[PDB]
Amino acid sequence: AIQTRTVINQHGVSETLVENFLSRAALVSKRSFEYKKNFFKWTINTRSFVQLRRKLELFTYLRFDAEITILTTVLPDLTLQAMFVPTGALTPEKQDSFHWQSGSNASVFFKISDPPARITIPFMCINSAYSVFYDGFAGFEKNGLYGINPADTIGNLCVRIVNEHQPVGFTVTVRVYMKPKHIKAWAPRPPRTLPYMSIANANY
Amino acid sequence: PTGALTPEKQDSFHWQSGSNASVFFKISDPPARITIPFMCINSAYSVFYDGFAGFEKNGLYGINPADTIGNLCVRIVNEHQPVGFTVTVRVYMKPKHIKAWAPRPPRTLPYMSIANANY
Amino acid sequence: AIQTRTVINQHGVSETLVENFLSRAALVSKRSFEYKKNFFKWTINTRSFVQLRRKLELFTYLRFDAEITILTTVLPDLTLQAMFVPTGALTPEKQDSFHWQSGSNASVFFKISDPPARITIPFMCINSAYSVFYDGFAGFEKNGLYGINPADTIGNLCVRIVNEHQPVGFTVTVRVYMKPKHIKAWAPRPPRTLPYMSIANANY
Amino acid sequence: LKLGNSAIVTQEAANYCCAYGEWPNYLPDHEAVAIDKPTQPETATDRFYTLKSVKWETGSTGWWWKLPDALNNIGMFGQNVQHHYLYRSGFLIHVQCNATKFHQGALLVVAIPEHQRGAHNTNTSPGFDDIMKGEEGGTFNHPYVLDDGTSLACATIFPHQWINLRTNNSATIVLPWMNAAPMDFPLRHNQWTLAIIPVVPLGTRTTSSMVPITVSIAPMCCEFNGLRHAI
Amino acid sequence: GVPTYLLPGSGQFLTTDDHSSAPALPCFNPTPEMHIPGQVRNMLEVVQVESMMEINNTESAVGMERLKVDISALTDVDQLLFNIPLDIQLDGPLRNTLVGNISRYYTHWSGSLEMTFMFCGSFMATGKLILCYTPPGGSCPTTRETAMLGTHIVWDFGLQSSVTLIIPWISGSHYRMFNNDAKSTNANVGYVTCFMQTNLIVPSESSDTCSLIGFIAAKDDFSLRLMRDSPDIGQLDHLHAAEAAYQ
Amino acid sequence: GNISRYYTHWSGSLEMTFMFCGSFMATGKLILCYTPPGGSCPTTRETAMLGTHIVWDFGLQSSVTLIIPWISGSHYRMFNNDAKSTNANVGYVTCFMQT
Amino acid sequence: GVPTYLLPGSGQFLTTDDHSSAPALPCFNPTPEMHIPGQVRNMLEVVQVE
Amino acid sequence: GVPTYLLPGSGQFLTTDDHSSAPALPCFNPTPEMHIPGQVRNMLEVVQVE
Repeated sequence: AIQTRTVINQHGVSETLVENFLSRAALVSKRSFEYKKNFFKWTINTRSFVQLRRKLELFTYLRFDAEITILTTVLPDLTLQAMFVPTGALTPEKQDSFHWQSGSNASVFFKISDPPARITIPFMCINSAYSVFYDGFAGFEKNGLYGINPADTIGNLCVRIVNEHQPVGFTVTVRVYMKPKHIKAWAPRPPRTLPYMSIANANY
Repeated sequence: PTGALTPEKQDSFHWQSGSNASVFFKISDPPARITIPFMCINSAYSVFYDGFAGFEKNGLYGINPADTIGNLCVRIVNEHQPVGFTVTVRVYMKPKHIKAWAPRPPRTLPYMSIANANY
Repeated sequence: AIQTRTVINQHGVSETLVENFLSRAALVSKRSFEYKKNFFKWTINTRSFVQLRRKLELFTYLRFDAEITILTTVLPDLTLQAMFVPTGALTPEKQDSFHWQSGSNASVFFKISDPPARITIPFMCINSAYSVFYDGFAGFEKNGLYGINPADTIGNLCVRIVNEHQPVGFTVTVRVYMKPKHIKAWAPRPPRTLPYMSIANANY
Repeated sequence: LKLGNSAIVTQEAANYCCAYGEWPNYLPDHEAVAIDKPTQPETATDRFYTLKSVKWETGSTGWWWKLPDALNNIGMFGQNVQHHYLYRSGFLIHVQCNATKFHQGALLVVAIPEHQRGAHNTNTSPGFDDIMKGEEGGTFNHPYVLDDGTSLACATIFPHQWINLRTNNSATIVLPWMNAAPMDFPLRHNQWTLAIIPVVPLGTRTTSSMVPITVSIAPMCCEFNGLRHAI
Repeated sequence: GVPTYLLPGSGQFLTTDDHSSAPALPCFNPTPEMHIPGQVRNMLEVVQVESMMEINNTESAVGMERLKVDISALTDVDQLLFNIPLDIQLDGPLRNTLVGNISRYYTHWSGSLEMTFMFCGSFMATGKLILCYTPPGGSCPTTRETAMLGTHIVWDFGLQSSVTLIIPWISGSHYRMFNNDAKSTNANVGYVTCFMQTNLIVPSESSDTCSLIGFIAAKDDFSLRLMRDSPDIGQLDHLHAAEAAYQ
Repeated sequence: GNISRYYTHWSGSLEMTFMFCGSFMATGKLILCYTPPGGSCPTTRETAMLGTHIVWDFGLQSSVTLIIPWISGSHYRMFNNDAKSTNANVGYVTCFMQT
Repeated sequence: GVPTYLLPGSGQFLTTDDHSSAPALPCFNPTPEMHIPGQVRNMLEVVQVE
Repeated sequence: GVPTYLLPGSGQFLTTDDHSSAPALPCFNPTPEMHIPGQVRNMLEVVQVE
């Protein structure tokens, strides 16, 4: 209930640049699973949290890179794998599937006593920029999901316990972080104020 | 910092907010270290404030609204485990790039509170 | 069932070079064993996985290096050894054999809390290039194994638990990775489409 | 505007306000895709395809169109949508109404790129017939929120002009090629979304003043894929 | 070998750090750029573009009735029309503007503004109005006479339907100063009022009702600092298809 | 068709070639008609001539060269499940009996 | 890669050390200085006053 | 001694990385090359053949 003021002298302009307007590396997914479906698969869609969804939808087209950092909390020497799978190749469905043994996709291997892993993914959209809002139809026949671009796909990561079935049981918690770099945006758009109702489209 | 809200429960959605700074570190590691720049909205911190924060008469005499910095929150990241434990936390603060003004004589009579000067 | 297109502008030629066509470091062997035959011996043959066998047999002669990385998942302070044994010297057959004490062959020593070990092996073929397909006979008398070159050998690694017999028992899982470098190939050959039936020869 | 076959005459010149800064520019220095010898007809498209006249009553709430959609049916550009699948074109929009000096009201011509629509109070995506209207165009059900949850109060970030019935009765907006890919498909993608929104409704002594509003569209510099080849 | 040792702060993970990384797919060439029109490089290239506010501030104004106010030739003698508190973070005539949605992300703001009005009456209609500014010290004016003693302008209808007003300076912060989770409201700054100089003159043909629309646009001295999150949406609502990727 | 299986995105121009192996006394004319990726395949001889068509006989040359202008392609994993989105139909290379 | 090894005294934490650190809020510009009168630079400028 | 600290992503093992290594048999000279005819350097020198 106290109303005060302060005179403010400023000269900074480069604080509001778009490159460090989006370099904050917020969290994008938090899910735990067990092992005694014994893994974790997650599409790399971006509109999962409303703190990041509204902040991203100010623009029309943009172009950046991933900088994915997986943080793991959960024991004798747990080794984990995060096999990236892009489009064109198939996704694993069981823990000992032969898609794990495939070399044609990228993979990491890391412990728990180590600091958590870090990779980055370049711009893999087949257009020149990501399409945030898609004003058309993916397909020719009438029932097409209005607002899904086939160029909007990125891939999906899969997290798996490497070790043998041990006589102890445990539960692994996985968090993902994503830091955009080298930002170039176009055509600014007004924000959405009415609350979201789904993740597939804009309804209210 | 100021402007954003503080968490009140361990699984609050203020923890999931990205708009504030955060660190993540283990116990086998050496302990963490950050530094915070000068965030006072004046040109210098006001140690002794000879006025009132507010217009109506009951204002806490000697609290500058520019004197705020923020507050840190320390949280166990892990799941509820079938063991229980107790965590001890210590903080250290090292001032750098010092510029002072207008020296004042020290206080010899002992303090009685933390909010003001009484004896 | 959705049929879409995208115009594609490209200028990259150096993506399809042979040096980074084969630099992907796929997995080549996965075997676990126990300790309470108490070790692991493996010849360094290359045609063990069909993801790598068909990918390798496009050519006639090639020349590269190994870059062997052994990844170990399995405890008080386990120390492991990977004694390389080339041709000319004899292979160990028991855990406490005196071929382990021989210094004339290369060896490593490493823990489990460490990051996993890494070595590389130069070109040890006594010809100028490896012979993928051998159109002849190793030997003079009639029963020779048609398609085994005596220059095709490399060696074999042996993995052994260093520690004493402890009152606990355990099981060690060993994985191998191989990354070819400095690639020079010759005389390209059409791929095989009909499925393999054995590892010693080409049958269908 | 004596352009090609037609000429919309007797208009206030106003301003050829470019959208951001640009021109259709004929797309040079691209040889890594669409090497099919683009035909690029120019003098066979510039006609000023006019639309159906609409009626703006007191309780009216606006209209909207899609630019690659509404021209699929009419003219030489309507034929060239079929037996072709790649194109690139810039547009010209001429919006003009008419009234007496005794009416009063305000309109707002605005053009949005990649304007994804939505439905009210459901969880089902809109159907194929809820988008592909064609020439006649559709109607806003909730104009204050633009049927996507975005506020109309911030909608002046797009290129726009203010038709004010006290001052003027015309507007002209030039749109360049706004797309991620250089060339695109007509039957499943619409880049721009032309829409008009009444802000202040009309008023007179009688009722049912029509105020007929006419929109004319003309492609500036179009091109297509290849159709004729040696071998 | 070189001799090394570790600092306190090894092995940690900041959220605002900046270091190089390892590429997941090396020797992968992205598609090159293109001259896409309408490029932005600085967030201040949005609030400099004009946008409308909500003049009709009273209750029961649902929908697009907040964007306009009506004066009557029936009865409008000397009464007040509207007033604008210059508080961005508070609800009112400036809540859901263009600058009222970017500045929610930040904490401290300072700069000058520019308001614009556009009258949309008939061509035969006349009438004079008055716009009076208020310094941030005192209170809002009540009558027509007491409002003239501030910075006031006299604007009619027959010559120009447009007018330009310059706001000299604003400021603002949030001031978390207590011990508890409290919200210290910022101080009241300025008033932008409008009174009726003369009653409306219409001919016998047209309608006897006119309209007003107020615009707003920030200048090139408007600066921002200390980006935070915005409470504009809410925590969460019920999502229909909450999980797609996981399953 | 065996190298491009290893990759995902392809773009370029091609070249088809035919080689007729009849007797030295044998004659006869044929026709090769190209189809743009928009429409459908031709059915009769007359409707195929309206595209890019060539007329090739036997007695003069037993060889012929045809240039494909452009192809493209991808795989388009866009759903939520393990689905295979088929690429769109592009082109037809037909051959009818002139004589 | 370069070859490295550790000293005795790694991972410790002195109280009078001096090394660089990580900024918690990078790209945050503080308010600039001002000529505030009565600046002191050395503690011996107090005991010289009577 | 020089002052050092670690990044997130230490001790990991990528599958597409590129760093130097330790030779298992140093001071071992391989057999030299030879002008073997029919050398290929780019995979596009196959699909150009009919």
